Amino acid sequence: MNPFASLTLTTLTILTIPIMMSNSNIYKTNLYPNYVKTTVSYAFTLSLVPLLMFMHTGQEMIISNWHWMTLQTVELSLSFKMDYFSVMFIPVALFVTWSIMEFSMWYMHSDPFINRFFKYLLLFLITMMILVTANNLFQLFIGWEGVGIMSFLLIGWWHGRTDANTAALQAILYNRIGDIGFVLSMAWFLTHSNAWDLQQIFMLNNECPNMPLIGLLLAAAGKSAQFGLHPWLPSAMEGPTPVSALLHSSTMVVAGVFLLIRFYPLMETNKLVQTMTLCLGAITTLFTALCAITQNDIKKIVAFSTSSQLGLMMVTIGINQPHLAFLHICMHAFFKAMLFMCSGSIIHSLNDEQDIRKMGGLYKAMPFTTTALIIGSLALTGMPYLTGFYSKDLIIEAVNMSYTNAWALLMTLIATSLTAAYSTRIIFFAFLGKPRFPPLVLINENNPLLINSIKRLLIGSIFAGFIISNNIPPMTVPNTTMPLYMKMTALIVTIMGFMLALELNNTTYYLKFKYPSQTYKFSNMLGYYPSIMHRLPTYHNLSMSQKSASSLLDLIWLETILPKTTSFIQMKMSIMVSNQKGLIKLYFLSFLITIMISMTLFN
Amino acid sequence: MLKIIIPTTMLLPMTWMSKHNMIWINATVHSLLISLISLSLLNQLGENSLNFSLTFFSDSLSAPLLVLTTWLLPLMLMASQSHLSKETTTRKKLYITMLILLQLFLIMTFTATELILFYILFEATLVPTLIIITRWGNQTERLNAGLYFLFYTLAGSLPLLVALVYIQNTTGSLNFLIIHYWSHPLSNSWSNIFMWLACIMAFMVKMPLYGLHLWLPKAHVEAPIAGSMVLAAVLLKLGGYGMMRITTILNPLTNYMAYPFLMLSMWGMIMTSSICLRQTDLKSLIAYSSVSHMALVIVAIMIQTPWSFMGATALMIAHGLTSSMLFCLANTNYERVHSRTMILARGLQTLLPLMATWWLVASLTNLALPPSINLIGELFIITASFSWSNITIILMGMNMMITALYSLYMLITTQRGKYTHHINNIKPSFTRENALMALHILPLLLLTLNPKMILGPLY
Amino acid sequence: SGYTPDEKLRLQQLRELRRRWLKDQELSPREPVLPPRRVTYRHSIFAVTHVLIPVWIIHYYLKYHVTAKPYTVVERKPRIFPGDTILETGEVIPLMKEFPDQH
Amino acid sequence: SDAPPLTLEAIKDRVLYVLKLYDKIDPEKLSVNSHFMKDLGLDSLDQVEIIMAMEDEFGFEIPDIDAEKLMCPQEIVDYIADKKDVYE
Amino acid sequence: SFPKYKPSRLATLPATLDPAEYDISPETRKAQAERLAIRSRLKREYLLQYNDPNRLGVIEDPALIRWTYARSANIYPNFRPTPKTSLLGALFGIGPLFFWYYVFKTDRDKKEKLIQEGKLDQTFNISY
Amino acid sequence: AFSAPAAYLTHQQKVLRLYKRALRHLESWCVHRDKYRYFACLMRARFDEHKNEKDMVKATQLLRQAEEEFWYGQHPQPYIFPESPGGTSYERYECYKVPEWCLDDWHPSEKAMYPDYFAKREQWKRLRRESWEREVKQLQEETPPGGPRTEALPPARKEGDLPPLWWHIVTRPRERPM
Ligand SMILES: CCCCCCCCCCCCCCCCCC(=O)OC[C@H](COP(=O)([O-])OCC(O)COP(=O)([O-])OC[C@@H](COC(=O)CCCCCCCCCCCCCCCCC)OC(=O)CCCCCCCCCCCCCCCCC)OC(=O)CCCCCCCCCCCCCCCCC
Ligand SMILES: CCCCCCCCCCCCCCCCC[C@@H](O)O[C@H](CO[C@H](O)CCCCCCCCCCCCCCC)COP(=O)(O)OCC[N+](C)(C)C
Ligand SMILES: CCCCCCCC/C=C\CCCCCCCC(=O)O[C@H](COC(=O)CCCCCCC/C=C/CCCCCCCC)COP(=O)(O)OCCN
Ligand SMILES: CCCCCCCCCCCC(=O)SCCNC(=O)CCNC(=O)[C@H](O)C(C)(C)COP(=O)(O)O
Repeated sequence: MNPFASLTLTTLTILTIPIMMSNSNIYKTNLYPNYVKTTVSYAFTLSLVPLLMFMHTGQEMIISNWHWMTLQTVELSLSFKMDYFSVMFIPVALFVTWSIMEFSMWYMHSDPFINRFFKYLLLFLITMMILVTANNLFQLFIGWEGVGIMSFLLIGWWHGRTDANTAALQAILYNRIGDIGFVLSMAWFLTHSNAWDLQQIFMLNNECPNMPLIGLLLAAAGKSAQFGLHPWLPSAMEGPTPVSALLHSSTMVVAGVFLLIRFYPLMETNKLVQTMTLCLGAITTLFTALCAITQNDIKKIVAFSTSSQLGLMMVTIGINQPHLAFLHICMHAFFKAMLFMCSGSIIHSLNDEQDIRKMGGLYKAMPFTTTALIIGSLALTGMPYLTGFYSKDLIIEAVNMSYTNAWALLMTLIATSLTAAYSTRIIFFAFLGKPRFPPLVLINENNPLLINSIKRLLIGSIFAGFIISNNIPPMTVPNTTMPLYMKMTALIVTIMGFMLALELNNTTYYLKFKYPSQTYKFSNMLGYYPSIMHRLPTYHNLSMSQKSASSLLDLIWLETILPKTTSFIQMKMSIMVSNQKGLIKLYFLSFLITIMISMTLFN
Repeated sequence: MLKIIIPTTMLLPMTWMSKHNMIWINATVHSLLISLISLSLLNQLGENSLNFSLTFFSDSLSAPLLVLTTWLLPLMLMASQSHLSKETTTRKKLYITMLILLQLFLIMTFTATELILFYILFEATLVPTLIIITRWGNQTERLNAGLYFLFYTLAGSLPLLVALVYIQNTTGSLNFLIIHYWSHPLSNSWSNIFMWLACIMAFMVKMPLYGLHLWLPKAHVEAPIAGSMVLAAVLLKLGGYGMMRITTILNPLTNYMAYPFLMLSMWGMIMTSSICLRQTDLKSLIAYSSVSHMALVIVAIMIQTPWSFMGATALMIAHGLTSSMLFCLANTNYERVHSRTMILARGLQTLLPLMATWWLVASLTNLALPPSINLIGELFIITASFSWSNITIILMGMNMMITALYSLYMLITTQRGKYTHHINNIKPSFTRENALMALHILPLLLLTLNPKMILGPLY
Repeated sequence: SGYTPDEKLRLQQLRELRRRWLKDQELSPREPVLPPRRVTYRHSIFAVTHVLIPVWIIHYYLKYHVTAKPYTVVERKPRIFPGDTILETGEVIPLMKEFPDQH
Repeated sequence: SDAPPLTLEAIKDRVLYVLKLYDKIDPEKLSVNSHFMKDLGLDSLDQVEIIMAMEDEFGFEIPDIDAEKLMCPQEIVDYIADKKDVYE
Repeated sequence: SFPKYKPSRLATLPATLDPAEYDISPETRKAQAERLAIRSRLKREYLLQYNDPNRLGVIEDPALIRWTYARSANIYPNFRPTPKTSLLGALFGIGPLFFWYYVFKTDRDKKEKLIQEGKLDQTFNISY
Repeated sequence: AFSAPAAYLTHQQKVLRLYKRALRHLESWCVHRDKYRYFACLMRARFDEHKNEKDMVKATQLLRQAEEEFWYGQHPQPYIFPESPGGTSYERYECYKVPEWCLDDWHPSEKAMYPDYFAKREQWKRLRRESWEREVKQLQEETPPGGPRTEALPPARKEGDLPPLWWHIVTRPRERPM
């Protein structure tokens, strides 16, 4: 009876078995990575069944199995939510993780600590499953912090490198800035609604006030790398390529957008929070695309692409289309994970080279990665009838036909054009020109793990969009009618971006040199935000931490007031009392004076 | 309660009659047995209390503190086994005698049905700690530190005694049960204001409160490892226990008398968390982190709400365990480096991987990672303060961020990076140190399964 | 410009010593002396010890302990459409009101 | 990676290969022990250009303080071998 | 005629742009020679203490101990009450306290007034 | 790196460093090979028009203005080799470098494995043990009065001698130890 709950819990629990076995003998052999990969594939195959049951019937469930503690009138229990979002996002994440692990078995073969890398990946996967399936705010916070800790531990994978540690600390700092708003939201919800459970929160909040939603938006901006707190995501590429492909591309970074999606009953009741979300998403996507258009590191460009897609999804949330944002999450997972996988294959085949200035003719030298990246870039740019079209096209149609900010609409259009433009830049600078790498050619794709892992994501990015779009029940009203020019606006702007980017890139062939302009310097240096914001605030804080707090107050004035003043006064009194020459003349003169004073004073 | 006090007393003749090469084994085994016996007190009841006799009683606030105090001694013995190796048998027996006397005084203090007996034992705890700090301390500043650790405390508590006897001249009794049942409000008067100050400043100074915390970095830096353990883990919680016990008679004056202390604590948490960012010493960093956590607990106690009390109790227990483990790790590093400086020893995960894992777990626990009891207390106090005022969260949020920063900073400077080339006396970690780390860290993760055991009487 | 003779001599000696040390860093064929002592099928056993047993345990735990308490597992009620039949009652649900169908 | 363990012979062959493609040096006159401004009559700018050409050839860049005193192909080979820890 | 680079505290001036690394005088060369000489003396001492096979400990650095003592245990003996120090201490140790006290007192006064008058909508505010 | 630094850099060294930096940033600007070759030859020519400048007060004004020009167009995102101090894999394998003296702390059970390597290890240790005693005297006699001026060490001058302070240079762990 009730196979749905049993299977939904079983996939999560069997994701945990290798963690327990990590203390056994298998962890000390070379079969551990294959063991973890097989476990993940089996979990995905098992979790495919609840998705089918939901698709056939619409089955929904919440499981409150273990009661943690009762604080007077508030009961905290281990509650799991198995709604549409959870049972739909488990298989996608599991499939992506399986592909990334199969890729890692080949990419990280030379790492002495590869079993630890695989167990770290599995721990991150478990934390993300906890975050996604959480039904109360406490479990959601547990997952929220677990994914952050796993990202911190995986970014600084190479402890010798200082830059990796700096990037990990930066990510922790920005995630804690988001955690401030998350804790604000939890505190307000428990103070007012008297429950961290989502059901009671939805029942007791007919019109949600500004404060809890502002806190949720702050947390979502913190973890999704919105414009205010963006640089940590581009900085997080110091870690190994699989970490960026799994964590900081498709799974962990969409957690803030998923948090905003989970609270869609409360988001539709507030109109100012929607405007703030729309503006934040628009500025994020535009700024990240403008930064990406002029970068030279492939990983940095793909990271900025991920940030732009996250900003677009935040725009979608701001225009009151949560299900469409979730759909875009699902498609972006596939194609962006495959894009990072192709980039990692290029880097590995090219002797640990990431800069595109030393990447030349790879269209023929290594064709499978070339065609995979071409398919992924076409899916990214919303080419019709691909995995990205069925989400991004609807995003554009919804944002064009909505009573929203016009500036945000313009920013979204320019962001899509710039997305097409830097996809063109990647293809042109990595696969079209003459070779520019060192003469010792070591290009090789002939490994079954790499080929199979890439081909699964190819099949995904080709057909999964159609399958998902045609196999889910409708959850929003369609834009049935459309102006002919407005219908093609996304396609027109994307084609215009292709044309302009290609025309501007083809000018580098010319035998003409010119110094960069102000706009190029602004865009190449990431808008100067990483410089100023990492030098002006921190220094000042650090300076104060030693000037006022440490030296001036703690070590000087707090020491002077109570203890040192007392010591000085007592020393002076002791000196005055004990400074007697030993003359009885003075002693008995004082005796006469006190005898005289007592009779007058006390009589 | 005598079934636990008597074995603690009998620990002394057993230590003094033991062989010159078997004192540590006997002390550790019998201390662990006493801790196992004291685990029975954890079975509290929702009713009044476990009133054993006229002199001793146990509550669900006293029970976790008693269990922690009993559990601390074996850890202190294992920590002190190393640096007392070249010590004469008589002096080692004296050290163990001081530790046993301190445990006995703390155990008698945590039950303390009568308030004057509570104060007498509260101050009796001051003598063995002072002797330990001033006698078995490596540096020359220890004496000065000891002086501070004495006088501050006494300066806080000498008025309290007068206040205490004054109460017994008016109320007629100092039994906590009669005090609770016959509580009467304090009118808004200058005399009542000064009685409130006399009652509160005694426990504020030992917690410590920001501005009265100058003795704590000195005492923790200059004391031996066992002294640092007992000061950070248990001796700091005496102020919180005393405040939660004595605030039953200060209402409703506290409703307006807690403003200076709330402001001082809410700003001193930020000040000490920022001080931790720029510190050249590990022990000072740990001490200032302890100051920040105790300031948060002070805020919780001053709010005076059920969630505040629950969070305060949980945070005291979790902070005691975490600070003890951090001090143990710092001492393990110091015993090899002999310098006590963060930047001299670097890149230790290449040489000591399991110690690096212990450092990571301790830093995560200090960083208040869910679902640890650290974050349980943190969130309880934060929500209670939010109910008290919606603006406090801002300060609290800042503190949280800063906390994580310095924690990971302590993890990154000492463990990550390149090792120091000219240090070639880094021997592999002994089984004793690893066992100490495990015995510190496993109780935390086991208590997070059953939080109600440390949530206090208001659960 | 260039190396001085002392620099050349020191460099040559240091590189000779370095090459000798690096060659000494190699391993003999028997160098890792391991002391021995003892005290479809793969997928078949994997599917039993890693999938079937967790399914059994969770099914037991949910069916006989979790559902023993009220409101632990709550299912959203199934969607109801005109013309359906309820298994519990057996009564047929009335259809629509034959709206005018044209294109 | 699957990178082969380059040897001293390979390093010397690649150094000579890079030097012979430099048409300012006579291919039939250049030797492994040939000096730059003395045996070949080059200039300092040509020396730094050779240094950079080898830098691109081997995928690693030599510091200026060490580059400005690498004057023979043999000592360039030996410097690269010492940097890459080549056995034979 | 290119735009000129303006050095700042957090973005200093490059060595190649130093207007003092050109107007070279024999005194400057002598100073550089003495700096190299003392640096070489220290390096030779450290290398002699470092390659000794009979050493089985940490090489004590007087500079590190001196830095730690200066940062920690020398601040007070060189402290002198001055108008700058007094004003900075008073500000940084008093102003934030009264600022936060005023903010929280105003907020709580508004909250208590709203409790007394009665329109705050305290529904479901059970746990406090 | 391996060579000791001097008290100062001459005009020749500064000119060479500027030329190398300009070429590197030019190839960063000029991505393609033919364009880079053309512009590098052109910049070498424009750098060569003032080779034979005689007076030093005029040759120092040319390089001073060349350092003001390079800064203006220095490509704020230059190309860096992966193992360079700015590269993506600069200190990637720095945590795998374990010192040799750590092998002195191995358990005898672990030292039962690899016996020949350890035998060679005591051989090397003995060699160092006599060599250091020789090198102390050699370096003490060869040093000038008042202390060294440059941190360049002399080589070995006798037959059985080894260069002073050689243990920590030849016993580098590896480039990629693991
Ligand atoms: C309704 C009708 C619909 C139809 C509408 C009309 C159709 C389209 C019309 C066309 C419109 C513009 C098209 C031109 C595209 C630009 C291409 C170009 O010329 O770049 C080269 C040129 C510099 O080239 P370079 O430095 O010599 O090259 C370096 C090397 O070659 C090294 O180069 P590299 O190899 O490293 O890489 C080259 C890279 C690097 O190049 C760069 O330097 C990047 C800079 C270019 C990005 C700008 C594009 C979009 C700008 C959005 C700005 C939003 C507002 C920003 C707010 C600023 C606040 C001050 O360039 C690229 O890869 C391609 C650039 C982007 C082209 C692709 C997308 C653009 C087409 C679509 C745009 C709009 C149509 C959307 C349709 C919506 C429907 C209406 O860029 C510029 O000169 C900038 C031009 C535009 C900048 C706008 C911002 C100006 C703000 C200044 C201050 C103003 C006052 C504010 C006061 C505020 C007080 C509070
Ligand atoms: C240094 C590290 C921290 C240590 C502890 C610091 C905290 C100590 C502060 C103790 C609480 C505040 C002290 C006095 C509180 C009384 C209430 C007062 O603040 O409110 C006003 C009182 O105004 C003035 O405060 C009156 C007293 C003024 C003289 C006192 C000196 C103030 C500054 C002294 C600073 C010295 C600090 C160090 C001491 C060693 C309202 O006036 P009013 O409503 O009509 O009368 C209230 C009292 N009634 C109701 C009983 C009649
Ligand atoms: C680390 C340093 C901390 C030092 C201690 C700080 C707190 C000091 C508080 C005052 C101490 C003594 C208080 C008296 C104890 C309570 C007894 C009481 O309340 O009875 C009052 C007595 O009240 C008093 O006598 C109080 C007078 C205070 C004398 C000592 C002054 C000490 C310094 C005062 C200023 C310090 C206050 C702030 C200190 C901040 C912390 C340093 C009523 O007397 P009756 O005559 O019976 O009733 C009147 C109607 N018939
Ligand atoms: C993209 C960034 C562009 C940056 C552009 C920077 C400016 C480029 C133009 C530079 C202008 C000049 O030439 S500035 C001219 C500086 N002054 C001199 O060159 C005079 C004396 N020259 C020497 O002594 C040299 O060493 C020499 C003899 C050449 C070789 O010596 P060798 O025989 O020992 O190799």
